[PDB]
Amino acid sequence: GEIAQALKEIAKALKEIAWALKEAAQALKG
Amino acid sequence: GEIAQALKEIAKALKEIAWALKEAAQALKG
Amino acid sequence: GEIAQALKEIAKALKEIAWALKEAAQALKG
Amino acid sequence: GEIAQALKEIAKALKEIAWALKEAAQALKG
Amino acid sequence: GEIAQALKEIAKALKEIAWALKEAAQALKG
Amino acid sequence: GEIAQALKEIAKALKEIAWALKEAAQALKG
Amino acid sequence: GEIAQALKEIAKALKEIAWALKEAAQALKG
Amino acid sequence: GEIAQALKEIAKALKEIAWALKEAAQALKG
Repeated sequence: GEIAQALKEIAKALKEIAWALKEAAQALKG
Repeated sequence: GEIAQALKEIAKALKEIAWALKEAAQALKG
Repeated sequence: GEIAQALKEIAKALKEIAWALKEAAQALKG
Repeated sequence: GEIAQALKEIAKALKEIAWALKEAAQALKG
Repeated sequence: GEIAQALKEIAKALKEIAWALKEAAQALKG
Repeated sequence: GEIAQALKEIAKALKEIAWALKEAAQALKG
Repeated sequence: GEIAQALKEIAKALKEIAWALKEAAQALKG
Repeated sequence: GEIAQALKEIAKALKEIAWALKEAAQALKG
């Protein structure tokens, strides 16, 4: 369904936030 | 539908947050 | 509809968070 | 309606988060 | 209604996040 | 009801995020 | 119910974000 | 159900955000 589809797109975007934070953590290690 | 499209707009906005955090990560790199 | 309208206002606010984070990233570059 | 009005209150709160992050960005500027 | 009530409690908690970020911004000014 | 109670649990978790950010603000103060 | 169950899992994940931020605050104290 | 499963995917994504913030906390530790 389209509402479940759209909530799965929200989950994917949250995972992109997680990956960006991981990239931030690597920059702080530097 | 209207509600699924609005949820998809929320996902896109979350992706824009991820891109902004990547810009932050890059700024820390130096 | 008013619920879709309100979810689109949530998306707009999330984009304002993204823009604030971009401004933060520019400050870290400094 | 009650639920749309509550979702609009959530959007306003997210905007307050954006303003707070702008204050953070300004504090980093110096 | 109880669902609108609970969404207004979510808005209040988001405002508490905003206030904490403002306190963070003041600490960075220091 | 079950759903309102779960939304209230989400609000409480967001408040715990606010408290953690206050701890971060205090750590920056020195 | 499964939707209330899933919203309680979202609350638990938000508490894990709070705990991670507390760990961050301890690192800034250092 | 589809919607509960999508909400559970959102919880998992939030947990990935928590793990990324823990990586950030560790990077600050030194």
